[PDB]
Amino acid sequence: GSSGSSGSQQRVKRWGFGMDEALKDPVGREQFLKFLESEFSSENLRFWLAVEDLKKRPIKEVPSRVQEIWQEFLAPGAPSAINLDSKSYDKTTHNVKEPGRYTFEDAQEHIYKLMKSDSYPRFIRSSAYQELLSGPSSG
Repeated sequence: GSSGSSGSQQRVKRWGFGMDEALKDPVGREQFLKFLESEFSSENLRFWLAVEDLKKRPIKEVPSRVQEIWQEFLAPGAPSAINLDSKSYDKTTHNVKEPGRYTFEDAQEHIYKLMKSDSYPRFIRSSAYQELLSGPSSG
C-alpha cells in the first residue's frame, strides 16, 4: 500500500527477529540489504529475491532471466558470484539446463537457510539496524 501510518521504530524491531520479517516489509528488505553490500555479502540475498520474483516474471521474461540470474551469482565470472555446496551446486547447474520457475528452488533453500543466520545475525550486532529504532536523523 502506498499510504501508511505512524510508527516506524516499532516496525523495525520486527526485522530484529529474523530475516523472515525483514522480507515482509519493503523498507526492511532494502535496509537489511544495505549492510550486506558493505560486507560484500548482499550477493546472497540479491540472488534469493531474484528467484522469488523470477517466477512472477512472464513466460517471455521467465527463461531469459533464468540464465541471467545464474550468470549473476551462479556464475564464475560474475559480480554477485555466490558459493554453494557440491551436492547443491551440482543439482542447480543441471536444473539450469531447463529454464522454469522453481529451477533455482533448491539453491533458494541453501542460501535462505544461511542468510537467515548468516548475515541477518550481524545486522543486529551492528548499529545500522538500531538507527531505525532510535531515529536516523539530525537531532
